[PDB]
Formats: sequence, C-alpha cells, structure tokens
Amino acid sequence: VKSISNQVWKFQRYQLIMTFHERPVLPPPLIIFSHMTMIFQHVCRDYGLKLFITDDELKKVHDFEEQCIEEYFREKDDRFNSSNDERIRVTSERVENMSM
Amino acid sequence: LKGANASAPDQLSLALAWNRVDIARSQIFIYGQQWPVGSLEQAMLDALVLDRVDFVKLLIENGVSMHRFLTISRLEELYNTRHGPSNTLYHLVRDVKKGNLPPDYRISLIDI
Amino acid sequence: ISKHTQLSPTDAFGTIEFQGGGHSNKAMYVRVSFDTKPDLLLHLMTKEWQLELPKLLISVHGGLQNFELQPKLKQVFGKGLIKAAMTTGAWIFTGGVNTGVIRHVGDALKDHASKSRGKICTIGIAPWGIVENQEDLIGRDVVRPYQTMSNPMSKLTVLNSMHSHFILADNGTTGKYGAEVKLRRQLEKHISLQKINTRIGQGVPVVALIVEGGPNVISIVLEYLRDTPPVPVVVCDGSGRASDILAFGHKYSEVTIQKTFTYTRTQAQHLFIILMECMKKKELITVFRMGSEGHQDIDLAILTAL
Repeated sequence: VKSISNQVWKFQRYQLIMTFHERPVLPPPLIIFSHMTMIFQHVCRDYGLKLFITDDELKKVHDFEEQCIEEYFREKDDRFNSSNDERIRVTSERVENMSM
Repeated sequence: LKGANASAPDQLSLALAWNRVDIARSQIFIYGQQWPVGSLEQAMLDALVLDRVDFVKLLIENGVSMHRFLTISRLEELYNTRHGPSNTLYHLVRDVKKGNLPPDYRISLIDI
Repeated sequence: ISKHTQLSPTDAFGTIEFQGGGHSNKAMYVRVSFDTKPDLLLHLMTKEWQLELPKLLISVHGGLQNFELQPKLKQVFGKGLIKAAMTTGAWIFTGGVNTGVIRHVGDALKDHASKSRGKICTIGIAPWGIVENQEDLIGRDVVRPYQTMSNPMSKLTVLNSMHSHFILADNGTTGKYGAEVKLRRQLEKHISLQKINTRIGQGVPVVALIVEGGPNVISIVLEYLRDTPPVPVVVCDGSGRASDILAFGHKYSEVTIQKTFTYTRTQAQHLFIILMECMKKKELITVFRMGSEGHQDIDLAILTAL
C-alpha cells in the first residue's frame, strides 16, 4: 500500500500542477473579477505545457536521442553476453564441439 | 537453388518462402549478383507482407533504403494484406465506420 | 587537352547521411583542387572539422580492383588495424571509393562499430571524378542524403560508408584516377613534419600498410623508403599480389628467372630492378605471417615498426 501510494501521488503531481497552471490568479472569494475579464475577452503556452525550439536545436535533440538509444542497446547486449548463464551455455557448446 | 537455373530474384523468392535467411546470406548475397532494377524493392515488399523480420533486416543491410521504398500506394497495399498473423484491424475499421462496410472493401489511409 | 580547366571556386561541401546499410553515419566532406596547399588542409581538418592532431598516422594502400581475402586472415587484419587505430589517437588515410582494400577497411570498421564504443577518424581521399553521383553532392553546407546501393552497370563506384571525413580532389576530368596521389602524399609529408605535443622534437610517426597491390605498389613502397625521413611499411603474405611478391623477396636476401608470373608484359618488362632497390633497404620493410613467424597481431606489427 505504501509503495502504490507513493507511485500514485507522484503521478497525480502532474494533474495538480496542470490544474494550477490554468486557474485564474485571483482566489475564489474574489474570482468574480477574473470571470468578468473573461467576458470582455469573449468578444475580443510558451511554457507550462510545451517548449518550442528551432530546427537546429531539434536536430541536436534528435542526435542526442539517437546516441542514447544506441548506447542503451549496446550496453544491454554487453550485459547479456557477460552473464554467467550465457557463459556457461557457450562454454558447454564449445566443449561439446571440441570433444567431437 | 543451383538446379532451378533461375535468376537472383527467383532464388531470393525461394529462400524467402522457405524462411531461410542464412541460405540467402551465404549463397544469394555474394559479389556481383546484378539484381534487376526494382527487384530488391519488390523483395522488400514481399518480406514486409509475410512478416519476415530477418529478411527485411538483410535487405536493409544490402542496399534498399526505406525512404525511397515506402510510398502511399505501397503503404495502402501493406494495410490490405491477407498473408500473415491474424489481427483485429477489420473490426476496428467496421466499428469506426459504423457498419455499412461491403465485402472486398479497400481500407484507405483516411480510415486508418 | 593540355589541362585547360576552369579554376572556379568550390561548390560542394557539407555532411552526408549514407542511406543504405543498417547504419546512420555522417561524413563531413569538401571538394578541393588537386593543387591545394596542405597547410590549409591541415587547418581545415584541425579547426573547422574539430579534430585533434594525431599521435599516429596509418596509410593504407592496395589494389584498385576489387579482390577477396581468405577467412582467418581478414578477421586478424581488420581487428588488428582497428585496435591499433583505437588504442592510439590515430588518423587513417584511405582511397575512399568502395573498391579494393577500402572495402576491407570499411567492413573492418563495420564490425567494430557494432561491438565497441568510440570512433575512428578514417579519412578518405578520393578523386571527384569517380563518385557515382557527382550530383546530390554539389550542394553547399547542408545535410545531403546519399545512397550506398551500387549499380555494376554504371562503370563508376560509390563512396565507402563508415568513413568519418572525405577529401574529394578534382582536376577537371571525370572517370579516371590520378587526381589524389600527389595531394595525399603531400598531405602525409606535411603532417609528418608537424610537431607532436612532446617537447623532445619528434614528429608524428607515419606507417604504411600494404594489402594486395599492383605494379604501382612497388613504386609507392620505394617512394616511402627513399624519403628523407624513412617511413616503415608493413605488408602481408596471404594476399597473393605484389605484397606476396615483397614477402617472397624478403626471404633469401642478398633467382631471377622466376620473374615470369603472367602479370606484366612477359619477361621483356620486369619490375625486378625496383624490387631489388626496395630490398636494398630491408630493415624498414616488415612482413606479417600467420603462425609461421612472430608478431601474430597486426597492431603489434604496426606499433613495433614505428
């Protein structure tokens, strides 16, 4: 229950932040002023959600992501090849072939 | 492969039908095979339809680039294949289109 | 004609992505005239391309025509060369076009990239008239897609992928070689005179590696030996071409009727004079043999030769 609650609270932090990024600045007792402002703007996301970048920064981000994914696959393969189970299996097969 | 006395596209088709990629790697993909123009592209389409991941990888390593292969028509052909593992795409298309779907309907990219 | 070429400024430099095999390898490239000063080339390779000066330089020579190497030799040549160029900050010089020994260097780089980290500063110096697509490269500084698929009927050859940088030398013609040997040798000579970080006074060491070869391989070997700083060379025996001729001439130092190999213009034309001129300086020529002798590692053979 403790671990599940920690994970769910960490998840719902996003909803808290996103619902306080959207609310009017004035608190509810005097929020009627902000509602009247919305009435005037009815007849009339730089940050908080997204982060717009240029084409050069986009290419830099793409190159960084490609480097990260290649490193991830290479590290995973290196971990797999050096496990005890794989070493035992390869040694057994090579010993069988060598004996033959 | 030798006894058929056929061309390299036919040998590749045979090795793809048998689902044997080492046969194609050690016998068909060697020095100076002189594939006809548009033969590796057709082999890539056939391997894509039949769920041949090893042959797709082998063809990609041997020249064909997915940027030139993939067109709108080829993607339309890919979405309307009948050879391969069973899926539930037809039911999804019927549900989204809200019935009124005659047999032999061509699933356009708009429906996808 | 008598070399009547328009001296227009360069119109081809940038980066190319090699669409094709299962890799995404960029390759900065420029086009330069075959008469450029190596000082500018070194400045470009050091500052604009942002490459540190090498602690070692390896020159790879071989036959232009495509050949094949037996197994258990290519796997100990490619891995040895890769280890020598990776454990040491080194620059590799190659022809660049996907023919001959350059294919072997390319697949050696391909096998290493899938198993180890780091990068190798392989540099290709190819004539501009032999690239299969002179177009699709005449763009200015912008990334250009490039296709690795080879058409044997085109009577040209494609650039070898897995090369970090390219120096495309042009002299005006199209479809013939000979526009880069002078530039490559002059750049090697200029970078050999460059000073390494050590304050002893020693310059960058230069070694030559010979696989397969031809009639001109003997000439370039003799040119390496006859330079004012001698450049040690390393040859191989399992190739069967002029490298095997040099290996056989290494044995029985100081048999002239053996010069007939159905290789040149009968017994009337012979390269035995320049072969013996090479063998007169035999302390610089090295050799590599599998199991028969010592130094069963190419990187050990390269490093001990320097």
